[PDB]
Amino acid sequence: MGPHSLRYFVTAVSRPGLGEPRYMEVGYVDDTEFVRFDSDAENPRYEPRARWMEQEGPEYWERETQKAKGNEQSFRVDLRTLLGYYNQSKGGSHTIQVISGCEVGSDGRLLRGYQQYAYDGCDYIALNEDLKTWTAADMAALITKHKWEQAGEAERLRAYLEGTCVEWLRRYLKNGNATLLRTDSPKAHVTHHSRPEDKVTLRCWALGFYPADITLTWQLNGEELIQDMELVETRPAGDGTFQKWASVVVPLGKEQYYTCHVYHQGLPEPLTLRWEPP
Amino acid sequence: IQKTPQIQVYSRHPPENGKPNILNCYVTQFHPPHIEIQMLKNGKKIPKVEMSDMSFSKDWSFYILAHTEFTPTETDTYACRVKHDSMAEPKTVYWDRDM
Amino acid sequence: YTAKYPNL
Repeated sequence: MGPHSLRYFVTAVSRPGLGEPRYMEVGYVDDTEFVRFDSDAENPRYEPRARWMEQEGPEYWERETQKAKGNEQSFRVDLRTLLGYYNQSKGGSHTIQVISGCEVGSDGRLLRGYQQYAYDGCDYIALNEDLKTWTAADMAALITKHKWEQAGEAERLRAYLEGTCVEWLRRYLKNGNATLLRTDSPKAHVTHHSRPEDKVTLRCWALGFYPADITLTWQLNGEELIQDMELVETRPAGDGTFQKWASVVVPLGKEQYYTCHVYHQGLPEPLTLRWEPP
Repeated sequence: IQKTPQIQVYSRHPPENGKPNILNCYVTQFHPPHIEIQMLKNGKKIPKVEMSDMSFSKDWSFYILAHTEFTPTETDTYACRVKHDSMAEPKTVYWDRDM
Repeated sequence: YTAKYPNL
């Protein structure tokens, strides 16, 4: 069934004077956001981001909410801590992010567990693959290391990673499995555009595909044009699917010598297409 | 340190003049997370612009999708403007229907 | 579900 993973992305952003730190938690199952918490509201609560999470009843949401609110307040604390660690003004805006999660094989066994922190967009501390020892990125991160060593936390966390995490992951998997395996095949077409002189540009489009992962190639008589082929980063169409393109500059009148190749997991087989002049 | 926002401006569907569509401004690789995004039509700010929730990447950088409905014509120019601490001035990226 | 986070 392939591997799986349950991760949480957390952001704490201070904003002195201008209100309380804005705090946010996002949960992903197999890189699909499924729940989210945003502390910027009169009554903030955890909420389903996948419709299939609505099978969970009020108790589930209450328990998650309360945990998130406790984290938030706790993160508000940490932010102050870090000002001191780093001897910074009380004035500035700062950021703490966290990624932590567990990934399990198709047999439901822990394949890898992790937790990395970042301060102001820079690595701060992480949990080694051994789930027992930390790794501080800078002097300040050792205060926190030597502090989590002395309250023994690499164990308390490994518990969650091997225990709670994997269990719930499995439960979430059961529920949204149908919609998680989702695949959308790219539709491809080639467009033709002018260049100066005797060159033209051929652009191979892939649209409406999901997941994001894709590969497009250009071949001159079947031999990829690795060199100076231009592409855009894969981008959301906004409706749940993605878009990408690759282009190359070819000689005018030589367009039929090139073939575009599209590889996506949704395809019974990769697409092959060419500039079609009407 | 700060990361410089990267930007793409592009329609949801292949544009046909006269037909309703959605213009996206996809903004990535920025940090810190505070950012200001406007979409402009013919040099003048578009009022109703929706924005996805923010998220961040395995390298800590945030990303966000802004969008607005529109109906392309041959001559209307659209752009997306992003102000961000990492950049001395707001960066504008024009919509090119071939990209 | 979500974890409880240690203080820094």
